[PDB]
Amino acid sequence: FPIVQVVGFQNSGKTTFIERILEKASEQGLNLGCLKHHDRYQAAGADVTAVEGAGVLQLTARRLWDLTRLIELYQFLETDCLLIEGFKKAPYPKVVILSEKEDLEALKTVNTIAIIYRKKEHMTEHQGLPIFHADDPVAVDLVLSQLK
Amino acid sequence: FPIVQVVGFQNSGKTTFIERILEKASEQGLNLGCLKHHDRYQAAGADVTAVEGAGVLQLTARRLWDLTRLIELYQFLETDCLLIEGFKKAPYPKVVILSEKEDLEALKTVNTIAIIYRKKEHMTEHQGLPIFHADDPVAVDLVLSQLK
Repeated sequence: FPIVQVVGFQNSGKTTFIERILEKASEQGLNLGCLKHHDRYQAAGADVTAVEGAGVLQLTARRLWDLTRLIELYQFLETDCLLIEGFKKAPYPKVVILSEKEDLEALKTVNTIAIIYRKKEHMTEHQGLPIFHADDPVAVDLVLSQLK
Repeated sequence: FPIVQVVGFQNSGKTTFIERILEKASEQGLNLGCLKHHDRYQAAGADVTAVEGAGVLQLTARRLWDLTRLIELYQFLETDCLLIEGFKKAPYPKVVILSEKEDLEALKTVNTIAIIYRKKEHMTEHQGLPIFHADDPVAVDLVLSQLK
């Protein structure tokens, strides 16, 4: 169940990056979920509430939640794969967006498969992975290839 | 996996009825779901998208959906039971809210366990089930007893 993550400080360009990937996955019939780490019936005390109509479900669910369980949820709704925007602490392969060379320090994490540096004044060769500009299409294509 | 439904025309008082039931289920530690029959990542083409944070998941999922499958979803998120507002065509026990005696005709369905008539000028003895006023607490308590 392939998983790629996108991690980065606020305002790095994560949503735009993710949008490009998702647009390109539709066109390829790739079946790909998306997960972002961040009222009456809900207010009267229900934990799990939803609306469904014309093939679209809108669900709010108070648990219990950690990443493993969110992934099982995605398996259960029968997606092929999963793009996650955040949970840097997770062990899944991940693309790191840097707004500045010194972002990489505080973004402490494993399984980093690429870096996107937003400024090209300071994209120092970093050992052991490839480096793109933010707008390079190869970087979106690198993500899809890992998603299959 | 106990299930009760609430069915009725628009403006019968269904939400209010449901609210009373849900409020009373919180106080009893009853673990009860709620289901009502009726954007960037979603727009770029993803079918299954979500946000999670501080133990609350907000999920939008384009399928495929019918009632059986929505129920399995509820089993999977580990609720004890389920209140549904609508799907009159389903076979689950159901409470019918009438705004007028002639509502019952067009509300064609099975497994009706109670009727709430909103007007008391015309609540004719109807064979084979009990009859309440809209504000009667026994009617909310009747639903909870079937939910367990």
